[PDB]
Amino acid sequence: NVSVPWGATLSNAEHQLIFYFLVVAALAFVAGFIRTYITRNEVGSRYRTAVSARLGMLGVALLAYILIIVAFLLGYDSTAGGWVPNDGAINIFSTRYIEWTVSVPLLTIELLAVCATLGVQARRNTAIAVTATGAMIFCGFLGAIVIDNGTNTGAFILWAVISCVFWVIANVVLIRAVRQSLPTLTPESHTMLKSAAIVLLAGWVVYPIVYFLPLFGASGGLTTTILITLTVADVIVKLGFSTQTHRVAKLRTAEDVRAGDDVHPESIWISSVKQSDAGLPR
Amino acid sequence: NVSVPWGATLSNAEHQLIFYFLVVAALAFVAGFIRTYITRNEVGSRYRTAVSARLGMLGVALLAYILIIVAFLLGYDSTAGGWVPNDGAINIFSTRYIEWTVSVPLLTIELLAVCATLGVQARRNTAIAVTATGAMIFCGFLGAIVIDNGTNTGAFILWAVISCVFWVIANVVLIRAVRQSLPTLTPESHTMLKSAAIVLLAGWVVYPIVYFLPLFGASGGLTTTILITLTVADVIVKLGFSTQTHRVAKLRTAEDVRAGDDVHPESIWISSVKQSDAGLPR
Amino acid sequence: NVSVPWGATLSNAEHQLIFYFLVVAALAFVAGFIRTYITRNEVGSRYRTAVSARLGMLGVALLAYILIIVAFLLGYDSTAGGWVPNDGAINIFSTRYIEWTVSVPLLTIELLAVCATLGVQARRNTAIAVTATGAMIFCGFLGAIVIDNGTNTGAFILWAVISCVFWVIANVVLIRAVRQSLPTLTPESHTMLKSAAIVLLAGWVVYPIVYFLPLFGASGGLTTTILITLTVADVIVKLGFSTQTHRVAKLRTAEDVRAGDDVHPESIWISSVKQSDAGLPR
Amino acid sequence: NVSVPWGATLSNAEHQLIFYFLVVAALAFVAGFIRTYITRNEVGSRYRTAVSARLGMLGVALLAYILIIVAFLLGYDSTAGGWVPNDGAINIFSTRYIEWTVSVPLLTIELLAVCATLGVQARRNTAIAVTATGAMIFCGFLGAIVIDNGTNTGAFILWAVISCVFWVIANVVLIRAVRQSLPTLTPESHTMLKSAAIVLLAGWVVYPIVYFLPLFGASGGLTTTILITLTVADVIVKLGFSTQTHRVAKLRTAEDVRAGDDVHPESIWISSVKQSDAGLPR
Amino acid sequence: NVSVPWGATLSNAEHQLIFYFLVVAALAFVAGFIRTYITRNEVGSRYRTAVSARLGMLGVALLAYILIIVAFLLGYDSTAGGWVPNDGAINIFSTRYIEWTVSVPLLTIELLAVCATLGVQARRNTAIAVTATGAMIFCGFLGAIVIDNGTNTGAFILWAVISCVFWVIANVVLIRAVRQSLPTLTPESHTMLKSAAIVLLAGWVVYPIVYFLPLFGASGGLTTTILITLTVADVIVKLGFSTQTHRVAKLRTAEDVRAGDDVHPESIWISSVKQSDAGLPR
Ligand SMILES: *C\C=C(C)/C=C/C=C(C)/C=C/C1=C(C)CCCC1(C)C
Ligand SMILES: *C\C=C(C)/C=C/C=C(C)/C=C/C1=C(C)CCCC1(C)C
Ligand SMILES: *C\C=C(C)/C=C/C=C(C)/C=C/C1=C(C)CCCC1(C)C
Ligand SMILES: *C\C=C(C)/C=C/C=C(C)/C=C/C1=C(C)CCCC1(C)C
Ligand SMILES: *C\C=C(C)/C=C/C=C(C)/C=C/C1=C(C)CCCC1(C)C
Repeated sequence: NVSVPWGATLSNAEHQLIFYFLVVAALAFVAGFIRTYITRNEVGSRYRTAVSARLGMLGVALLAYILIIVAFLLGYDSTAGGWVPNDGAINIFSTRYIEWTVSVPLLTIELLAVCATLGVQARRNTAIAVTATGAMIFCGFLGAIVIDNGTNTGAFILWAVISCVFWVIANVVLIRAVRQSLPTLTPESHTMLKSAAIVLLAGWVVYPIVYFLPLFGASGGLTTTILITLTVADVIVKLGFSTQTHRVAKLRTAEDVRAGDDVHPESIWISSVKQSDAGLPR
Repeated sequence: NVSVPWGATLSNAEHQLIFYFLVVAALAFVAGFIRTYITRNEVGSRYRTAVSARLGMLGVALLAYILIIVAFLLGYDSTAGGWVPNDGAINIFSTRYIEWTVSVPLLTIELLAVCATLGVQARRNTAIAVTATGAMIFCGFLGAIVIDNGTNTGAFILWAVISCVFWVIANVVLIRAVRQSLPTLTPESHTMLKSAAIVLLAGWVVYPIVYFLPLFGASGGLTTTILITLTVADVIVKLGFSTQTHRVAKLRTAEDVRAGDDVHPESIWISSVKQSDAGLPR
Repeated sequence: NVSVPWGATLSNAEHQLIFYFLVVAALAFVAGFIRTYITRNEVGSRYRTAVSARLGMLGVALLAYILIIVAFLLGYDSTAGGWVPNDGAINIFSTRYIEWTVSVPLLTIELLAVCATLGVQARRNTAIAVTATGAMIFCGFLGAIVIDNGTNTGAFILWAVISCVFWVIANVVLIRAVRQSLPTLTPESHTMLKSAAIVLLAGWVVYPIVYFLPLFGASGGLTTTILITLTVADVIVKLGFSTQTHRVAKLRTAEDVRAGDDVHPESIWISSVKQSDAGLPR
Repeated sequence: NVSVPWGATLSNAEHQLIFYFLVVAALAFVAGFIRTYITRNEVGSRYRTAVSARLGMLGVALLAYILIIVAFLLGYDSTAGGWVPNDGAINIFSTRYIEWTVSVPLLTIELLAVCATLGVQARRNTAIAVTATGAMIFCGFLGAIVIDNGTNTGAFILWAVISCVFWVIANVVLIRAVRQSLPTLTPESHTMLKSAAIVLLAGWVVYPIVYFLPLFGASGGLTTTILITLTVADVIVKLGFSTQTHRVAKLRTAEDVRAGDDVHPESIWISSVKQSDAGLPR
Repeated sequence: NVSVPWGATLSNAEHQLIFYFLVVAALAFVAGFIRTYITRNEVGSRYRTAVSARLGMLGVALLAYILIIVAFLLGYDSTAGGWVPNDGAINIFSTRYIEWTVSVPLLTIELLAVCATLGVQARRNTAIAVTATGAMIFCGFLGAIVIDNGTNTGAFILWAVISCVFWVIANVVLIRAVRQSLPTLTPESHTMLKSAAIVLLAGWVVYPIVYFLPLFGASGGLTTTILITLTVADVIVKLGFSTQTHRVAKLRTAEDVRAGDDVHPESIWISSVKQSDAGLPR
């Protein structure tokens, strides 16, 4: 059966670890937001979407993680028997689905931004991906939170299945876009995009796995394993992979500048190598 | 007869779904605000008003949606019989009228900003539209919230009628402005404006319809349908259509640059096609 | 006698209307703040003071209106007999005097910024105006709030009289500055300043009138009329007239650019007419 | 004996006046912060420290004054016998010492920034001044707040004496720096610095005087006089004198530009006279 | 044996001093954040990482210190017997470990940013350092907070030992990077980096020492000594040493500009000496 994670009483260790990771995440996102803002003009206007998506995703994550922290502080009470969940502990689990609903479509927008697609294909791509990913999150939220208060095993499973269909649709769309890109890019750029895609699409699998952990039992330790693992995953994907597309966009900006297709006000540096020189509109 | 939406007790599913959409909206607006800010200089000084209106509308929406979220958390209490409305549940419904009062006039300002009107006509247009739209919202607020606490069917209806007159005035003004524009623009620009207008003016109809749903009865289902539908509509219109005028303004900037009427510091890209090159004041 | 406004019990309609206007104001100011910030570089460095004053005034208004909203939510308690003022309701009335104390001197700074005055006269002007206006607000605050808790009719009147002397001093100073300007400006600029002054100085009269309403009796109606009217006045003067000086400053920037006295990085547009072209320091 | 200021019960007038000045200060600082930010690029990179110090000081003041306002609202309760101090009223007095601890060293940094000192002397100057001033504040905090809860007359006095030694050290350092500057500046610049120093160093005396007013007795009148006087002093020194160094820095920037030692992207204006023209790096 | 710091009752002096330092820190960080932001463009794009890391670290510190202040206000209750720790007092100690978890890896990123390393070595360096330092903090958090609620002496010690291994790894990595840099830099730059490294790595020792103070007993004195000393250390290292790398980055920018390897829009000043002139992309 499904044993909802927010039913469990947390040990002190457990409650302490959760607060640590939750706040470390929020602070890492603040740092990431600052970095992304300070470096927004390393990218040409042609790829500004990549930058905006990413800065958006980091802002969203930062706010969502503030809510999660509030929900956590207002969701358990120390009672000699550790910390006992109140009726707002479900909101620690809900807010995360909230956050993914915005953030994951932003990720698709970012990745498509640095691909080589034009016109209808590019608008079709962005429509299907943003749709399929928000649907994928919402189906999850249905199974895990909304129907029967999380407790209906058949709902819980069936909605995860539906969710997995939207997950395959999103991937196919993205994977195809990245692989219609690669023929038109330069070796260095081809490589960079291929690698960014993989990094950006591979760690999605974590989420579905964590989703099904409520099936193996209910414990404060299982709850801590769920909340922590999701927090780490979010930091790795949103923060850790926040520079993959930035490097792609920078190396693309620089190639345009070297081809005389554009100019850029400052030199561009990637891995401490100069990619392009500063130049003025001539 | 009118059954006010804030009278109904919400199931857990219902209360969970509402919080989801409300917060997803707030987070989508934060993302939108960041995008609009990061891309404010893609537009020439001639059309900066379009940008400011839009960035204003997104900032307003973001704050309004924070209030709505507060009002929601402070408006229902879990009581075994789901969530029971308290005396601040009306403020969940009131805050939205508040938000439209600023946001809808901002929308009119934005659309007129990218039209081809000069002098008195342009000042008359903006005066009538900003007036007619704020009046339209306020009449709504009267019928639905203020008179008799929402419960007077004849008020509720009569004020919606008055509201619909201000709605026709606004449309006529706007529609005429857009159609005095189109003769002077270029094919590509003509098309773009025509389409932006339609997108921007068509989904207004949703609001009046939702307004009259408190007449079909009272339920937490119905209450939930109301709050969600309004949230989706807001996201579609404020966020979804936040780029229509931006593209119009960009393509207008670029045409000036190509005509030698202006210069722009960076190249302009629309749908991954280069519209204009960067240039310096010569 | 004086019947203090914060003594009255508010109907539900009344309490609803007040919250509407108060929050609509705050949101309008957020929009205004964003506009003013986004357009700060339409003005040359010579007139940057106008811009800073205005952006300051809008920031102040936005914060003050947040306080007023708090004070309102924490100042009346629903009790079957509508909303009954607690002992913090006075703070709804006090915060507004607070706000004017900063905002009105900012207005004088803004208007003098776009006048044609040099050296001692300009420093004397700004000193007398900023003094006379802050004094004018403080005398008001004395009569209405501080002495006898607002209830002393002779105080209430006598301090309003004193306040009116500082009001005449401020006007004389300002009016003379604007009329020593006009001889040195261009027709187009002369006209623009004259008009901005009138708009900026005419709606001051509202405030003194509203000030003496507590003398015609006490009612929640009267209390509501007071709070709303002040809110509308603030929006009209701070937001509505936030572009008068901006246009003046823009047309002055542009005239310098056309005379070859300065350069400006971007073209300047006023009412959809181009005033000056972009240019580089030569 | 010392009668601590936070022991006194405040009349309604008194409590009203205090809240007025405290919030007027916070709002004035917001305005000042906005001005300083909007005008940060009127100064060359050579004197950017002056700007950063000042913008820092205004940000600090704004936050400190928000705390003081909180502390005030949470420090007295209306009890028929006016407002009666709780055991957090001391924090109204403590927060101010907190604020000076950052702000006064920032002031020294700002003033030294616009002086003509190089190498060791400049690093020695900044070290002694920042040290002596933070020490001066902390000694004050000891005598007034920490030892014996403020109530030890001999502590109170002895720590103020120590504090006055650090005050003389700071002045000597600063005064000497300003007077080793003046021989190397231009008449116009010499004059400007001399005047800025005097303005910046003269109103320090207020603070020590107010410090000893708890020795003349205890009253809500006296308590009110203390809190208001400190608030006015802060506004005069932090806000009122926030442009003295800015003018100094601007006139220094402009002189470099006129000497061909630097360039500046925009013209520089001081008192409505043009000081330097815009120019590009040649 | 370990006597947890959050067990002790604080005298009034003690509670007053702690609040002072905690808030002085937060305010110093706000000032630092403003400085770093205002001066972000003194550094070339090649070394922007240094700037972003530092601005990130200061933003993180500012938020962390706000939490610590909250935790403090909500962690002790005045009970005639001074201030008595409640059960959130542990969170005053926990939040600091939280803060170091982000901030210390940011410090390593900053220092490596201004070193002369390319390709794999630079990516290996940053990976090991960011890992080793976050591990070092987390091991600390285990021993001090999580296991046995802080009270297990053998845990407390053993985890500090493990922590010290990660501390040696981090240092070796960093020290080697800085000393593979120095052969390729200029005298002036070599010197500057060597000095920045020492300053940046030397005051790490404080933290481990303070960590083992809970072993010398329990007291409010000892508790106070701990919290203050950590606060001062943080201010010295995060704020005090926030300019070391900035100077390094500036002098490196300037050397590139003098070599004709880059251009920089503004002149660069270090210690009131001009390092490079402004220039345009040629
Ligand atoms: C914050 C960033 C990311 C990439 C979060 C991703 C979330 C998913 C990939 C969720 C997928 C789900 C599936 C496919 C099936 C079970 C329900 C889930 C929503 C967890
Ligand atoms: C937030 C964006 C938009 C466009 C909101 C629009 C609101 C309306 C178009 C409201 C119209 C009304 C009418 C015409 C009649 C009933 C009362 C309403 C206020 C709902
Ligand atoms: C927020 C903007 C404005 C211009 C507010 C203005 C306030 C006044 C002009 C107040 C004037 C007063 C007078 C002359 C006499 C009675 C007391 C008052 C303060 C209301
Ligand atoms: C916020 C700005 C300023 C300049 C505040 C200044 C504070 C002082 C100059 C304080 C001086 C003190 C002395 C010399 C002796 C008594 C203790 C004091 C801290 C009040
Ligand atoms: C906020 C800035 C800094 C540099 C903080 C540094 C923290 C450490 C160097 C901590 C080291 C530890 C060790 C090596 C052993 C005991 C556990 C500690 C985490 C305190």
